[PDB]
Amino acid sequence: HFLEIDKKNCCVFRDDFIVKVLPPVLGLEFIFGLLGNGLALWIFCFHLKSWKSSRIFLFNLAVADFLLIICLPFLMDNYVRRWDWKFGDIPCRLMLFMLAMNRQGSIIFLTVVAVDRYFRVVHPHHALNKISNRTAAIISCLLWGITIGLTVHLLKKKMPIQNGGANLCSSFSICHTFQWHEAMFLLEFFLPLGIILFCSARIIWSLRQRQMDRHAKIKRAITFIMVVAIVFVICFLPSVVVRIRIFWLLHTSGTQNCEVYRSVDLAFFITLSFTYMNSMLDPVVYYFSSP
Ligand SMILES: O=C(O)c1cccnc1
Repeated sequence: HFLEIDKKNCCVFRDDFIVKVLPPVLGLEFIFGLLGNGLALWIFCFHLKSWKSSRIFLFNLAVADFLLIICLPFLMDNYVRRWDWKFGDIPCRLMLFMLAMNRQGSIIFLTVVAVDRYFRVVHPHHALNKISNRTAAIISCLLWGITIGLTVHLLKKKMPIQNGGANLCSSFSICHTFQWHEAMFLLEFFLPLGIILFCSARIIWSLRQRQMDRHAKIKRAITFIMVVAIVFVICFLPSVVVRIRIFWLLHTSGTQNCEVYRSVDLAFFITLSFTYMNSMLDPVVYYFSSP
């Protein structure tokens, strides 16, 4: 029906067919992501005898994805029990913060490795290519500071919203208002998408015009740059387009009738799982590749 949130008249339902498809999806995600991220972190922690900036950034990406998919199982249980998150108040804040901060970190580090590749390919002699490991550590800590600085507001709020008989633990909710959460999601998709697309296009154009693509290994690198672009789009475009659609019908129509939302809600959360695929799809493209 129509619920109520302070200063925000919201309406989010508990429709079925969300506990039969989403829990198995999240189970597969957690299994594969935990396995891949553990087998990736094993090399970095123990049997990697070198480092440098690019491996620093890949290690940070793996750390972010690892924390994300260890955060997954509680969210999986929350989906299983049909929005009945019966853990408390601190667990809600922690899980929402973990999910959002780790997604921001994954996206920011994807963008930064794309920019690193763009500098390494189009401007090989730029001073940013020759960057010290301490400088890389400072830059990565600064990036983590930027990531956290936009997300601590999920710790101040009372996340476990009690309504009717249920305890909602969802940061993504639809309300007749604009908050920094939705806007941050919008830029989270758009601006890194623009940077990644520009970097990939410039890399491809410079490599092809240099006519060095004839090498049997450059072709694999090009196809994996393309692959990383397409997987980024595949995991991030659906949820964002559903958010744009719900913004459109919220602006045009409003919240007078709450029954024009059901569909645009349900698939939304399903699309919301697509980005978690990135966590379980990053190891195959980023680390396990490039022999
Ligand atoms: O941040 C997320 O991905 C999220 C937020 C609320 C509910 N489910 C997932």
